[PDB]
Amino acid sequence: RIDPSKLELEERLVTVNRVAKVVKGGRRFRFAALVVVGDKNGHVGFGTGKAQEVPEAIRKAVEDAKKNLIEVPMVGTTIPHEIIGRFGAGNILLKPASEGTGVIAGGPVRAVLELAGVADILSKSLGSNTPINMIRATLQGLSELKRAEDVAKLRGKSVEELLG
RNA sequence: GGAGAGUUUGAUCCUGGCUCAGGACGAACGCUGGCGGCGUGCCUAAUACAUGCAAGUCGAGCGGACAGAUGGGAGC
Repeated sequence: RIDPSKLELEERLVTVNRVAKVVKGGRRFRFAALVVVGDKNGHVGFGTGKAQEVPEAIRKAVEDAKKNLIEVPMVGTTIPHEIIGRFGAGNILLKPASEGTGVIAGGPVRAVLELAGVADILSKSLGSNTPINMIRATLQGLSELKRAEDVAKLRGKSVEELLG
């Protein structure tokens, strides 16, 4: 479901772009921030915010990021299975890793996976490197993940009839 | 066992090349320089080389030699 946002959230930002609109007078600027928000227990989200200022943009981005939250399975502090998330010419593979590796990821992917609470990720972006579409690609790859308990419940099966 | 970033625009998303962050040398150059261990050290002209050595040995295969004096005598 929609994750109700009443938690403690850490809310760090990826980028603020300076973003123009041409009028009869000339260029009129705004600041478009996108901020990733989530506790490190499995709830992530991100949001965009636009204003004339930097801090109001970060305000609106943190609000819209708290609105849309997603869940991620944290099976053994990793992800359950390797997946490619592909939101619109941003394609990012995610492998589970062993317990020592640390989050191996680039900047906004690293922000999603650190604010997810997932600790051991092999990952790589195989597409364009805008932060917005890469964050959408990561959360596409984390929405399509599957729990072994839930897939065992899906196949009319038991967990040990899957895991061995 | 797998990290990306800058740059086409007034602003943006893609495509797209270019550029960077890494590890390596039989490396060289520049600045600098303490030792020890272990390794390596003409990549070029298979260009030309003074000098010194780098393949000799067996007298239990052989003939002749050179010394040598165990005793033997020789001239003062």
